[PDB]
Amino acid sequence: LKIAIAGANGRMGRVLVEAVNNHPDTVLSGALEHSGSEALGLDAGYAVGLKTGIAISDDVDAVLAQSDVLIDFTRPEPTLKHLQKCVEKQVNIIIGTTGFDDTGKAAIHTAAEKTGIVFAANFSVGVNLTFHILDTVARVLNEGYDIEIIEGHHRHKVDAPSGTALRMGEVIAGALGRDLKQCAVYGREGHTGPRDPSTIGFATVRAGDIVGDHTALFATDGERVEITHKASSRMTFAAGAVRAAVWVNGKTGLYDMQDVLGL
Amino acid sequence: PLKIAIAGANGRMGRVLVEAVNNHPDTVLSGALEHSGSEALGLDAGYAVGLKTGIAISDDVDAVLAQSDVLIDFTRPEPTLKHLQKCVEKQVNIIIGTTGFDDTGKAAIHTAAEKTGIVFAANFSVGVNLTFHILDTVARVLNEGYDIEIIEGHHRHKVDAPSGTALRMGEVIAGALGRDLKQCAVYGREGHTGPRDPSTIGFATVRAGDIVGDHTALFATDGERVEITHKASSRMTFAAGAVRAAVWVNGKTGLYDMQDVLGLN
Amino acid sequence: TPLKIAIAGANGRMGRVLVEAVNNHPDTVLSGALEHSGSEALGLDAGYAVGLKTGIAISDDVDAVLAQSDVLIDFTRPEPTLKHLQKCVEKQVNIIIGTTGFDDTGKAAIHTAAEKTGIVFAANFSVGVNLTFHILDTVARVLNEGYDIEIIEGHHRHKVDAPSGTALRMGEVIAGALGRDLKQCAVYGREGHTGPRDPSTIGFATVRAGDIVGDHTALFATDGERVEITHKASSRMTFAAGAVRAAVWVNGKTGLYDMQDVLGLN
Amino acid sequence: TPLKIAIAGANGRMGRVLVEAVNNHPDTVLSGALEHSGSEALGLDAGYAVGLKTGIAISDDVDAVLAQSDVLIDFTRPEPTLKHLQKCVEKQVNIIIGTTGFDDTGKAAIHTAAEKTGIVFAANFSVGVNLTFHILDTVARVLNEGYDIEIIEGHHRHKVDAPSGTALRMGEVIAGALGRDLKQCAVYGREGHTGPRDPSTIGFATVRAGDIVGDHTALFATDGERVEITHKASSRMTFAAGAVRAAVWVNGKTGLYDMQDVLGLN
Repeated sequence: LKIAIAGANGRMGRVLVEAVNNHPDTVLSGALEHSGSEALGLDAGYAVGLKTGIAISDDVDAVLAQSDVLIDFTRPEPTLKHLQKCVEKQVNIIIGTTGFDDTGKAAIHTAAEKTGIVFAANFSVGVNLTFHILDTVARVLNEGYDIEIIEGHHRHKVDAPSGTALRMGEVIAGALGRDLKQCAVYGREGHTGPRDPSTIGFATVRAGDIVGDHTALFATDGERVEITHKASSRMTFAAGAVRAAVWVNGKTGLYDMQDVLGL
Repeated sequence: PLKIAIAGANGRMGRVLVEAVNNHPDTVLSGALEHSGSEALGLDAGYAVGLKTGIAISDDVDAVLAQSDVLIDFTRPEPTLKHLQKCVEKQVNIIIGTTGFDDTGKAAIHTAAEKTGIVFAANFSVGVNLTFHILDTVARVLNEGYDIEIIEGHHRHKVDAPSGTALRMGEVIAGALGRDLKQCAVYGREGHTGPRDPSTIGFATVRAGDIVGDHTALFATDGERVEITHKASSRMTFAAGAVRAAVWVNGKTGLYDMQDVLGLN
Repeated sequence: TPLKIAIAGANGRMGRVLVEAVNNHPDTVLSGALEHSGSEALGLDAGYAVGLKTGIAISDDVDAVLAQSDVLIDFTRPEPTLKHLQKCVEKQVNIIIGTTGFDDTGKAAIHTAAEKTGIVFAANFSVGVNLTFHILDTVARVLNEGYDIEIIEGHHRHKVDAPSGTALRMGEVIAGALGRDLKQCAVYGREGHTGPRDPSTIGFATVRAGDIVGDHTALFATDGERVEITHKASSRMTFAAGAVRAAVWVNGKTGLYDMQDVLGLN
Repeated sequence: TPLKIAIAGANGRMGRVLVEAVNNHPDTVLSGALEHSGSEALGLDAGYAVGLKTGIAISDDVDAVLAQSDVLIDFTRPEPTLKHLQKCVEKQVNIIIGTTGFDDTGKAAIHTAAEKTGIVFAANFSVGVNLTFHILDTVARVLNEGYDIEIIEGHHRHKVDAPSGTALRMGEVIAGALGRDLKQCAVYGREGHTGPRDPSTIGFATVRAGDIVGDHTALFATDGERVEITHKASSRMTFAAGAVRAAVWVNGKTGLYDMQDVLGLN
């Protein structure tokens, strides 16, 4: 199966090149980038230490006609432009880009009538499984358990808490009939007093080169239940994106990552 | 508010059950049994736990069960089977946390369950029973290319390795992946082991200090790790589950277990 | 031959664990069990609620009990402790002070009493927490360039202050070793666009949940590795066992000491 | 001002991280990049894959790297390193030797070469692992009565030997401090009725899974608490950062040293 990778020289895109090689039902077809990046006219797998056999291109027109699926983990605005050409050639698209416009969301809904799209904020199999299970854990442990979300990332991370940590909070709040904006706590200083049963606490660590560590804690008199996900590199997201690409065998419509996983 | 009797009220596990009944909003302590010739007969049930329950520690099974909706029993098989017959007689429900019944004893509980409501379970922790359920889901989703390890920690006095819990976790994961536990389990690694076989379910056991019971199921692949963890802080884990089972079964007939109590059917 | 130990506040939560700690230690025996007069527990055996037959009755007679004792262990309040301290000086008995919240006048009275008796006065009696403070000094000095420092901490829901006295003291040891000021460089939570982390920052992440006795971790992180120094308390026995060890240690000594002296880390 | 550092085997996995380590240190500068005789990447920029512009073409000519360099870092095999050492001694240059598993003749060759030049020869280059070994000595001596010792270790699925060289070395430091023999008191697994654990046992729990670089924890446990000392490796940068630090440290020394000397732990 022929897969194209957008932003092929960027940090995420190089891992996607390795992910296509690792997966058997897949082989590498395209490699797009920005018009003007030094990337152009080099082997896609040269960064990772393979012989890709394909040149990094800046031809959205040419490349999409050969490839069956496109994967995009780039900046949001070029993605809508990439989406438009992908509709035309009857080609599937996996959208990894997050932090997206409200009018932009409607463009993907409309584009889903023409071809198959898997739209998700996080592409890890483990993180998506964690979201599902937190729903079950929250419902069973719904009286007398204190909920905390502990999270660790590298020193360069700008936003706290992560999109993942907040999404974990939304699943737990939604299952317990709470509002996250009303009952979240992001830090503790001084006499925080007795903890309110309704609170969902967020403890955030920013240090070193941590890829992304997330734990959801449920605590009561007698026990603690912890659901933890730990990312070792960006390969976690790439492996899930390639799996989502395999999953769309000509399918049409919009899918969450929960659909590929069967949840 | 539901009236609860505690068997073995002066024992370590009975004292935690007195606190568990107090802590729960829907329950109140109505009786506290101990054997005849206990040094604690006549004393308030909460004497060593800072509570004035207003209930004297008794050996009168007849009088105490007449004032009670549910009996919670973590004692021994012979006294439990004796309590079970008086529970059938009075129409009291019974939470059986006692272990080591034979096949005759188990049959007696099955027969008694036609007349009254029973929750009979090997483990009463809410979190451990929930963990068993989730591992089934986690194993099926992560069934290709994830290495499975069960890490476990207990106090120095623990005789069996791995724990009943750790082995039961292994059985749920093996059963979901179509593997056989006897043939693919590994309990240690020493020397030149070689590369790990994908099919192996490894067990790492820690025996140290005063650890009540720490269990983790690890799923690892290239790129990530998923850990499902349970940590027990004291005996309150089992008491709080038993009190929840008492609330659940009130006014029912039949035999149930923790899977029924937590709605995981 | 055995060391004779008296326990103040013997019916309180801390006093009950100290009765077990004195029993557990091979070369100590319980000699007395004090409580205030009009306690509900006067007359009863010291071990009544912990399953022991110690053979000593819970008393309110400070004079009579200290006459039969080598050491007193006191985790009560400052006014009763200062009253006990005066009787300890009079009867030539050592004292282990686990009590907090003294005045400067109370603190001066402990210094003066230490000319005449042996005293171990410490904020924390855990062996492992006191050891942790010491090694963080070494770890901070070696890992002084390019390591981000975070202090992660977890306690039960009823705990009032964040971060704990322990967590802040960990921060003070690390800041002191790196020539930083904790008031200037601490961060207690993160929300929104925090930006990139400043190299000087000492971050504090605090968890409040369930019945956690006290979990503390000091994290040192850089490109390539992570070093974690962690202490986990399972119960109050951590403090009791250290206090009993301080009692054994100070026997036959005079002067003022702390846990650093008991553990040989000075 | 900055120190001139040369890198051997710059296209190999370890050398790529070393190029990034040389940049990331503020007062070190890349001077050269040596490679084996007749490599497939001569002529290309040294930081060609590691993402920065070194301005240096990859060479396989010993001469350029030996000259106009203050220090050489070598993580190759026994054969090339002894040949590099001969040229390094001749040109008055320091060397950081990161190769492991020397021959007995090769170890003697390093000893006499250290009479003319500065050498840092060490089995592990991680700052955190070497610091862990030091601290375990202190922790074991303080926690020598009534604490159960366990060593928990986790590595990737491809790791052949259990436990790791690091895990066993941790065990040797703890055993040596407690006057125990590791061969006599180690336990590597538990199955069946293990019974109530012997106080003298040092247990080893080994995890083999996924892509774990190397996680090591030393646990000390008693009634009431737990002390954990943990080291976690994120990548090969762990070793590279220590090698560059060793290079800075040997900035005008002559002789044989190891990481204990670099970190001031004597």
